[PDB]
Amino acid sequence: GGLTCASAPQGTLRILEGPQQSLSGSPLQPIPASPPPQIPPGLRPRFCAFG
Amino acid sequence: LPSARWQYCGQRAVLVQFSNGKLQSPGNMRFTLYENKDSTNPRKRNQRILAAETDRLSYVGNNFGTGALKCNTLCRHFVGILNKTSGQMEVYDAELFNMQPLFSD
Repeated sequence: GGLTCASAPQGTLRILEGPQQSLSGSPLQPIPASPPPQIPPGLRPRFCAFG
Repeated sequence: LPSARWQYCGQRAVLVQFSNGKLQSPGNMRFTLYENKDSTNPRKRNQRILAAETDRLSYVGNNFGTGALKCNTLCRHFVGILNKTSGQMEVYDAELFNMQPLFSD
């Protein structure tokens, strides 16, 4: 029933789940910018002056 | 860049966490560990008490009561040995015990 002590621990190892690199290599995804407001096609003078 | 063959061989080697300091001078100090009777229900797999006989004080270490640490339940503890001529880091299951000196009631 001894349970005698031993020497000092001569190193530690830490094991953990590493993140994947292939999800880390993707280029960005910007939101596509909505265009600046354009002149709607088919505009003409609908008003002729009276008389 | 050294390597080591991971040879898992299986018993639970105890590890001690003294609430006083580091045990830096080992001497005549008797260590005995205690296990619950009823191995039927699954609580016996965690019920274990380690006792430390010194002439001055007696140190006791639990796994269940208030003050039993949470490092060996939210994380596993292993022990590497690394038989250097063979080069195999053979691994044992282990537990850490936070010992606290017993006084009175």
